[PDB]
Amino acid sequence: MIQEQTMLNVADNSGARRVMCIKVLGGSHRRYAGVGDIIKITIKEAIPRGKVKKGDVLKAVVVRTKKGVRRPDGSVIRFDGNACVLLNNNSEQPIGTRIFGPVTRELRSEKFMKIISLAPEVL
Amino acid sequence: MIGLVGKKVGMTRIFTEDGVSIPVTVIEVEANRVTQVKDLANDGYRAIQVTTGAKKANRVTKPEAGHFAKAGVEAGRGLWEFRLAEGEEFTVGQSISVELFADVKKVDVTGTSKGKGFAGTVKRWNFRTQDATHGNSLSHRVPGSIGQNQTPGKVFKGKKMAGQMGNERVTVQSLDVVRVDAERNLLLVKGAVPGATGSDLIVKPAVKA
Amino acid sequence: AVQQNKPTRSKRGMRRSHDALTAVTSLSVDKTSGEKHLRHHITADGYYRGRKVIA
Amino acid sequence: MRHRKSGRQLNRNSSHRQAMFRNMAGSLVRHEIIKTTLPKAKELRRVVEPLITLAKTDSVANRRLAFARTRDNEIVAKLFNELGPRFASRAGGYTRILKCGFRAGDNAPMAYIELVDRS
Amino acid sequence: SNIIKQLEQEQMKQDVPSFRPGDTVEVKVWVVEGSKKRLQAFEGVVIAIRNRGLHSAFTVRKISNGEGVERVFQTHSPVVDSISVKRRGAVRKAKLYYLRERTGKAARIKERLN
RNA sequence: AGGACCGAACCGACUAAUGUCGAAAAAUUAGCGGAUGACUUGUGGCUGGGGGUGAAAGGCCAAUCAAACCGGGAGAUAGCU
RNA sequence: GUGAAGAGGGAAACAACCCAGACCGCCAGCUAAGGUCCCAAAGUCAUGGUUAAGUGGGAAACGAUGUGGGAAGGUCGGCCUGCGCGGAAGA
RNA sequence: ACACAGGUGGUCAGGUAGAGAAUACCAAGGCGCUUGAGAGAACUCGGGUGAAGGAACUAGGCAAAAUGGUGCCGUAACUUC
RNA sequence: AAUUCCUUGUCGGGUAAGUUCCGACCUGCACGAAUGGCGUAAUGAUGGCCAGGCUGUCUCCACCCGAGACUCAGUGAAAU
RNA sequence: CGAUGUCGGCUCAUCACAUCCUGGGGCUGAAGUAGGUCCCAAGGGUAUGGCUGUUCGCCAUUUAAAGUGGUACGCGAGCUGGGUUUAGAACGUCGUGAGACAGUUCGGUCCCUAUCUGCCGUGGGCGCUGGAGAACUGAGGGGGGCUGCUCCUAGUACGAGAGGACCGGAGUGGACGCAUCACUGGUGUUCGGGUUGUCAUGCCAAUGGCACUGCCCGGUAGCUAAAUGCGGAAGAGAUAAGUGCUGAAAGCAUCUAAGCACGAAACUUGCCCCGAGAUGAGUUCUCCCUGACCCUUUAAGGGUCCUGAAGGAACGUUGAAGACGACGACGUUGAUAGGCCGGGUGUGUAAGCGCAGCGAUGCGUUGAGCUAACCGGUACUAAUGAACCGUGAGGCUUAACCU
Ligand SMILES: [Mg+2]
Ligand SMILES: [Mg+2]
Ligand SMILES: [Mg+2]
Ligand SMILES: [Mg+2]
Ligand SMILES: [Mg+2]
Repeated sequence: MIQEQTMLNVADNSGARRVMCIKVLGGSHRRYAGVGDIIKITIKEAIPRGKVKKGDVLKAVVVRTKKGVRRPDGSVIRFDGNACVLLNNNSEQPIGTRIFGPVTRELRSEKFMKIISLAPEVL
Repeated sequence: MIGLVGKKVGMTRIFTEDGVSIPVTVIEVEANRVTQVKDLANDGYRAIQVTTGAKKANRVTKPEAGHFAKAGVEAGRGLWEFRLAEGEEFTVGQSISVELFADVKKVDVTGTSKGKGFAGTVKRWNFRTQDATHGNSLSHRVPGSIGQNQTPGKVFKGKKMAGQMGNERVTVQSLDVVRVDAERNLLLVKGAVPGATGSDLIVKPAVKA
Repeated sequence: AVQQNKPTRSKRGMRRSHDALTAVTSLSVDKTSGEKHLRHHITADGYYRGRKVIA
Repeated sequence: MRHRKSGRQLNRNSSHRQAMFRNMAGSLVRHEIIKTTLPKAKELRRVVEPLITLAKTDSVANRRLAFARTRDNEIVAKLFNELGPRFASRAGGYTRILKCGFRAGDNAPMAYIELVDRS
Repeated sequence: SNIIKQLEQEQMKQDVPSFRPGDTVEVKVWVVEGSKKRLQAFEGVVIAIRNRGLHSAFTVRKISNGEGVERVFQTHSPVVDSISVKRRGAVRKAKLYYLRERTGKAARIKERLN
């Protein structure tokens, strides 16, 4: 559950440190974004020698959420913080080349298979 | 086809082998006894009337007793009527088990929803509440404007206002049938059906095929 | 928030028509004391269903 | 929506309601019969029958529970001495509601609530 | 209403160990993809337990590499395969929700003996 | 030592809600400023209406003030209703 | 000229439009404007034509003709005309 | 104007915790506020709690929420020091 | 600019986006030296803007606790 | 002008179509894809933010779009009071001045308990032609009729290349609506525990009162969403724009004047709900009522005694029904409520005793004690009567059917 004006953490090595979801994509009047949802973000904090600079407007995918996911058996997987992996603005591909912390299994798709292969733990 | 009358026992879930928790609704469907079969030659339309459950002689009245005696069955809770299609035939006194749902896949359930009493506009019609601060005075959950100036000069019919909510006949359509059983008189329907625990439900095959 | 014309004695009479009392008919008598009392209520002398229950 | 909720609040907050029921239970155990408003009686039933249920058994812990729930040494003494072994043969239901009439002050339905053994 | 009781009794599993809140547990669960079935382990600290017969569940919290993950499990669900208890916690509270903000070695739990 | 600081009594009244045929013809509640001083208060006295007084707003002068209240001229006058 | 200061009948309703100036009464007759299938009083009257659009019963530039009538030129092309058609969308 | 949630000068003022006449519970002392009984709808008033987000609401962080004590360490630009 | 109509002037900063704000330019409709000009530490229930924590302010409301509303007994207004 | 009291915003809408998207077509400087224009079509949908009081506007980011208008530039006896347009004050300009402004700035009281119409709900009286208990038919009325993306067809037709279809099928989303708590949660001042200060129960221990539930920690049932299921349809009839077949007037041609066939989220059905006050008051099943006297204007008359049934109503216990009514369950031939027993759930190892520790505390009894609204039993308590209402076969003509 990530809405507009929500501060997220970065789970990759693109350079960003804190991002803010400015727009949830996927439809009109859409209000929330679970895991595996493209969101439009802006970069609040960044490291100096990074691939992305502070104040850019890119896309990202939610990979960790305090709200969690719903497995079909009725079991949830909640995380301690809201994390995301940045994406390129038009090619939807991850900018970083590493992934930090665990991710979920909802990312096993043709777009995020690189991320879920790069992640250190898929639970 | 025809439907059946059941009692909502409650809700539970069923675990499948592939790890899916299917929320179901237990509907106790006892054998419905047919009391009167109406046809076009005497009623202008063809249908059957069924009854389910059991009452007591002290609790049944004399007209109901005479009706059940003419039918030739035992007194049940109430009387429900199902429209017949063309071709299907039924006899008075025939007991209808829950074998009718052995081949159906989706059913519609009908029952009186829970009674919410006198509900407000926010509860009933999902109106958006006004401001709780910023000077707002005594208008935190009021409906606001209900019309226009002197040109209409009235309130149109069907205006969404506060009033009685729930406690009415509600039909839920195209519910997947999970498990049918005759020895326990059960009907496990995926999802939620209207009513409280122990309410009378009318389960018919889904019309929206 | 106030009337523009005065209502009549007729409208007053109708509104007062729906506001009327009703006479209690369920007046039982005690099997032993023999005095009138409401159903499911003890008598003036403390009897109820033919049993002195209140001193 | 009061859906399957129990208990009457009787236009009182929780503290006043609990204290009034404590005083009324003490008074009922003391005098074995009182007269009160009919809903007050129907709630005093639920308050004071578990007290006699605790009085049927006998233990230091149960005496302390009854003293916590009544705050009256004389009442707990009577409850464990007279009313305790008296209802040893009853399976609950120790009280009797007898609707008297209507109070002259505010026209409220009054009722005598008494113990079933007071003979 | 014994019907739902009977259905729950016929669906419940009789292979559940007795674990208290605070114990360190490890849940072996089934992860499926197509036809390949793997057995993944999730070993953490039980912070909550809800007992509802068939609908019973338990919340286990494991501090992963960078974050702290919490996962609830339906006790009678076929997605789980086995429950093992490694350590036994000596807490005296039913819901160990303060472990979310403990976030350190002050989140350690003393052992208990028998 | 301080027209010093925080904060009760005391004095005042910055914000919001309630109240608006009010509990109150100016309040209540929650917060608020001063609180040894150009402070506050009790008793008595003086300044009287084109006058008083005013750390000055045309503010206050008995719930009334770009001229108090009462009585009189007076049945002012009204091409207005 | 009417209303103002004039009621009555007509134009559905409509001071100022049309007919007509109320002294009073009558369960009598004749008319004006306007009308005579029913609402709703009186012609489903008579004779000779037109319209096919509900035109009548909201309108123009222009367009095509759909038909009716008349006078002309070598069966056929032009002229004037009556009723029509489209243009014609609002809470 | 009321048997009015307002105003009204001075004296005495105890126990425990507390810096304290604040505050919380008590002593002496005095009260339960002159309409009540049930019901436990909308809505209003005064409060409590709240998943994920945290000003995206709004004219405006209005209102609420938040911080709040004692002792020790440490504490920037600027400055009339 | 508490002063600027044009004007949301132009440039830089802040924000994903800033008619407000901050620093400058002077093209000052229509600043200016005791009707004081320019700075200025401290102070302000003063005006404008930004950041952190915080939250039902909102996303989008949910439940609960008391007082009315509602019903029964008594008393019993008002503007119009 | 003996008052129609506001520019904007919020909540709430409603209509029109000069149509923003979705839908159907015509022409193309329409290879396809994508477009340009025009016609039909109002069923639905038709953003969140930064700036400003702004409507408007500029900018950031999505989808199918972020439509144009009317409704006192809709909406203040519904809310805010930012601007404008009171009284204070200041700047620039103007005038000697009081003061004023093609201006700017800071601050600045928004009343009304709903009589009538209207609307949302819910009742009482009567009617419906003997009375009563049920189940329905359906004249009529109301609600959703939103849609993205991906995949297969298919890298197919088309196309110099690059790109890339129509028709059809399947899967998965956003918004909206309906229902329910099985899951995840929230609340749960009626459940359990911790803890501060204080007062009391004589005291220790143990409890209780107050301090916002004193502050917290969890949390049953109900209620609820963020949670979970379902819906938007398919089909049929008649069509709009449009496409036609046959076809004369007019020996040809012509979609039309005769006749026939297709043709849209539009209309009527189909889906869901209300619904016989549908005074046009409908249909079906069943139950109950089968006495004697008088009189007068020969009345569809009243009265006398006896009967007053089927059923309803009142009263009591009550409910996942509820403002009150109403609705449902039960009333001893009973599980309706309370209690009790057993269980479940929650909190979490009660009190007492013993041991260790001279001394805070720990340890065993012990997953103990306590447990509301939940589940299953149990008449222990409370639901006392044919007591009240409601009756004695139900009007005239005709039409068939037996005298
Ligand atoms: Mg029965
Ligand atoms: Mg500047
Ligand atoms: Mg009254
Ligand atoms: Mg007037
Ligand atoms: Mg203003």
